[PDB]
Amino acid sequence: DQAGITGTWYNQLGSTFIVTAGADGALTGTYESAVGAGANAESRYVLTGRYDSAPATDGSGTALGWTVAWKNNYRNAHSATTWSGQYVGGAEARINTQWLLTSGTTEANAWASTLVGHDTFTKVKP
Amino acid sequence: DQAGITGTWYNQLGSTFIVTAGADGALTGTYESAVGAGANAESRYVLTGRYDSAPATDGSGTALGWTVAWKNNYRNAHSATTWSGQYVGGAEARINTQWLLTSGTTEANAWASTLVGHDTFTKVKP
Amino acid sequence: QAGITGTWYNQLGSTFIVTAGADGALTGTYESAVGAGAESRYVLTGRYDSAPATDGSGTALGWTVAWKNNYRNAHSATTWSGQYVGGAEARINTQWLLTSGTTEANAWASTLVGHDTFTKVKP
Amino acid sequence: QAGITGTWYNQLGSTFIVTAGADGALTGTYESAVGAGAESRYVLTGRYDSAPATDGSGTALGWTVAWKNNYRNAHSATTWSGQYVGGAEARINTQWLLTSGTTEANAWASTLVGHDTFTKVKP
Repeated sequence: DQAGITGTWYNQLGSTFIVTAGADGALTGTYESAVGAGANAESRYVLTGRYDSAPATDGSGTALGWTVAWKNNYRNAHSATTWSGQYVGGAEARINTQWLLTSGTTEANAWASTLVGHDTFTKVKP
Repeated sequence: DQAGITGTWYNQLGSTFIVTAGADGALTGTYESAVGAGANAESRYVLTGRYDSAPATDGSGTALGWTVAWKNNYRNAHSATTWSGQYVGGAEARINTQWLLTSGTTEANAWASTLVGHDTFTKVKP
Repeated sequence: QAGITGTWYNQLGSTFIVTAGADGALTGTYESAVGAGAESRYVLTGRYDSAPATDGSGTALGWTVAWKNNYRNAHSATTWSGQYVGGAEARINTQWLLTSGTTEANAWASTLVGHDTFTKVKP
Repeated sequence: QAGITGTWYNQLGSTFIVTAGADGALTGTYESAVGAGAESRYVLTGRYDSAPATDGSGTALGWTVAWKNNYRNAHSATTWSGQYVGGAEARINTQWLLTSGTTEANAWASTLVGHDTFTKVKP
């Protein structure tokens, strides 16, 4: 699935996920959020993650995850999102994810530090 | 916080989180889970993530996240966990996280693909 | 309340039959299309915001099912938290937590998380 | 049921007053120590497994609060999903989803997630 995961993906918000899958299980690329703090290189951030480079052959998806820390040369949202999900190959390839967005907070506000949601990615430029 | 995040951390399950924080916001290291599939290099896995390299100075934590794909040279659990959280410095430094563990599944079992939980890390070998 | 009350189906074909009370109560039954196994129906109770914002905001709500009835017991409970969005096709968009009773040693793995979207359109 | 019924406090100093019914109902009131703002108390309803495993497993349960009372409205709802663990110090360990009513454009950011542990020990 190295070839299948590698490429340019869009989620239902119109965010752009540009990723390279390495033979070793590495995910490297850039994430551009259509939404969030400060809503173009201004909106583009480094991501890293991992994927299962030897998935099951029973038609199971390929487990994968990645992180973005919302700091770049222009902007710092003092937060980080992780996406945890699976790649499903085939004619209309998709990545289905759930995510956790954690903000840096004081101890007093730590209860409210984390948003949760779900993003589905496809290769169709929306 | 590069120096503060860098090191060997243990969570409440006795898992071992060995991480290097890079000046650029990179997290690199190894994760050894005390629990899970197959429960020592057998139990040790590659992680990568990101952290906010320029946090707020208002006593806020430092947002960070990382991914493990549960494949190594010995074992493949066809799953991936992401931890999303914040580093809190001081005399008893801690990383507070929530996590998403996604398994590769068939489309029919995808509803049950993802576990959620919370891990707190400190530098105290338990 | 008129909007929320009724028969809803999610993307799995599960059936959510709810009555919204005037003062914020949700009551009814949930039949899951998936998971462990009248005998497939479970009691639900919940709460909703009976006075939502009037700025086109959704209506916040949530409910619980414990997966025990007189025939089956999955020793687990699901809570759905989400919002009702009125319109052409009314929708309830939810995230959910499914916690199983576990030993302390297995409690790290006690809780599944997902997301369900409900519409009144029969599968 | 005897174990679950009573006054619980979480790590934030929030107060959870619950009655466990014989047939799986949770009813009561929740006062949050944190967040938007009798006037600080909110209705809760939920469900619990009234016939848990006897293998030292916890008891699965869940409940909802919609953050509306006669004095305040935060246009939001929290659901807690978790398990009751009996013993020397009984504990309810939970994860929670807090969904706010939003516009469709802000619905990506509608839902906070966290974890609360409750004991009967007064803060």
